[PDB]
Amino acid sequence: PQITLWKRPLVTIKIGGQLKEALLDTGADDTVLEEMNLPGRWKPKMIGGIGGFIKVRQYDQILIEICGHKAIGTVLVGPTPVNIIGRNLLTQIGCTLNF
Amino acid sequence: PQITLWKRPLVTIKIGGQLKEALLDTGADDTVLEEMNLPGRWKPKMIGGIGGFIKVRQYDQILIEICGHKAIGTVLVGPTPVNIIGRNLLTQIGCTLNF
Amino acid sequence: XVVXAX
Ligand SMILES: O=C(O)CCc1c[nH]c2ccccc12
Repeated sequence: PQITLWKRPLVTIKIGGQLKEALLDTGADDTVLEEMNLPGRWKPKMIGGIGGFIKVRQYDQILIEICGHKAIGTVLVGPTPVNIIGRNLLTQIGCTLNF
Repeated sequence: PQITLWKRPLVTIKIGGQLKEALLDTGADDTVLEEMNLPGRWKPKMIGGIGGFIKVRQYDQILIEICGHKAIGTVLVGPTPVNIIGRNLLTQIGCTLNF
Repeated sequence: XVVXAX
């Protein structure tokens, strides 16, 4: 797709039989979700943003489908106000910024 | 141009006659820049993100050049760790996500 | 409004 930015670039994602939605986020190094369904044990990670720094839960090798495109990579679970797909996964689906 | 996302999408901008660099962020509703002086009257605004809220000064109808592309709109100024161009100005340069 | 992650 070619997605304009007049609204939030929210897309359908699927992880483990669960349909969610997340924001295609070029300003995020990482993919951060508020919750994942029963994802098991995780690694502690610190990330930062405009307001400060937060503790997140790192899960590696997650099978995720983004707007129909299959990707494998790291998903963080953390107190993000919106579910975000970061560059770690955006590159995997061949996503670019164009103007 | 076409910008891949293997690294942060930082680009050259020009604002208040000064060359700066800023992160093209599809996950930012608004444009937030580091401390600088801008013309006109500002209003107090708060913006959210990862790590909490920050206090910014809102300047309206500001001219910004993003990779030589002219855009007029709202620029927030405050204690951001990185200059961020949000959707409010990305739309003004016809920036799209493509995959 | 949010402005998303270092
Ligand atoms: O005094 C200043 O320099 C700006 C104060 C300021 C900006 N955004 C704000 C939001 C709420 C309260 C105060 C502010």
